[PDB]
Amino acid sequence: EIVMTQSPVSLSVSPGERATLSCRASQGVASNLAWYQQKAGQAPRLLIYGASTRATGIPARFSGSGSGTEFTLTISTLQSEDSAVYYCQQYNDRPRTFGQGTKLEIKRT
Amino acid sequence: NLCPFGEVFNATRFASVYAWNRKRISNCVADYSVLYNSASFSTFKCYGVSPTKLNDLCFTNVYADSFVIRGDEVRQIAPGQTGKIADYNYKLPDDFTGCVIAWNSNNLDSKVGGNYNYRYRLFRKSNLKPFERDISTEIYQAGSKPCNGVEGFNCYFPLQSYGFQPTNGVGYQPYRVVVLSFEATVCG
Amino acid sequence: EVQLVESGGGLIQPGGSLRLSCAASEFIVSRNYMSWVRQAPGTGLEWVSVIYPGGSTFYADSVKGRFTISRDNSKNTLYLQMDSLRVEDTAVYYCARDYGDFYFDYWGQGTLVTVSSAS
Repeated sequence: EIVMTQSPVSLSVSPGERATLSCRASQGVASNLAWYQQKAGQAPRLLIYGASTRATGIPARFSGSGSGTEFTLTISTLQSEDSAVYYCQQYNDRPRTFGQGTKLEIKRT
Repeated sequence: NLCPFGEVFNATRFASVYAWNRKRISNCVADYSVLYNSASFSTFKCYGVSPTKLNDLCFTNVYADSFVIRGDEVRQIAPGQTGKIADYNYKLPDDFTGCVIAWNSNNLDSKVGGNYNYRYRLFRKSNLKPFERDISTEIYQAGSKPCNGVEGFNCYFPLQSYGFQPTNGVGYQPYRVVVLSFEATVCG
Repeated sequence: EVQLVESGGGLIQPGGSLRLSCAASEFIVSRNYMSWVRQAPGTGLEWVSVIYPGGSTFYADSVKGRFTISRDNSKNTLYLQMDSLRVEDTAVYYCARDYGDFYFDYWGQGTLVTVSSAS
């Protein structure tokens, strides 16, 4: 099955720097990759389906892109509420396999 | 006379898998080893009768059933299979006499940027009966609300469109599939 | 009002049985692609099962044979018959409505299952 590798395994970004998160694939998934955001003590809310579509209530700050085997998630303005763990899965082959998740944290003083 | 397999296996435009094309083959002599020996087909396995020995047998009528699926789910065109295509697009009975031809059509049915014409039924209320055809583009009721023909949350169009590329994988490439059925007019 | 309330998780013996639940609201389980996803600490978030509208049951290779998804249609209640449990099933189990058999669009709050030798 497809093994997703979120490369920035932990990324600490100042509140507003346009953080960028990525995951590659062991095979080819055409536009077929989703993104999930799991905050602390919560179910992972869906962010982006089909690698480019913000679903429902997801603002324009999340700007995921990429296709084939290289994928990108771009968090734009980085409030304090964006500190979560960001996953990616594939659609194309069964089973649907998640990534290891990117733990994104915001910086204060 | 020869049975017209020529515009079944070499039609310029097949149909989608939810709207699978069906032609009736009647009152002709059919050659099947011209189909068998061609080797342009990646998938040709026969259930109920061997491909070498079904040239010598006769049926009243024969249905040629043609559509286009992604190359991963040619496995689902078989007796007793489950999936989206085997349950909501094209179901074969368990007592299937007949057989299935599938060949790659990446060079024809897939264009640069996406040949989005081919669609499959994604949402359906129940499994299909064998050899049942559904067209209906009524808005699916995922929830409990009058959708009234307009989409939105929990009101989905039931037809997902195939996305075909010349660069993606072999199993994600468009496979044309012809399914033959057997039921005395059509002999060898 | 979109909810997916999950119950039935808890401590059970290793080598026991569980009958989880997911009481939906505002969408019917019987006609939606519903799925179970487990989140185990230390490993990744991992897909378990899926059920199609009316449809059929598909399972992961680590859960195949021992697990069983079985919805009910009198009330919106997605179950997960969870038999012959081993200690590598210590995970938070989420019921999750899918769009297609593609993506887990909405998720329930999850219920945690512990399978070990304690009281």
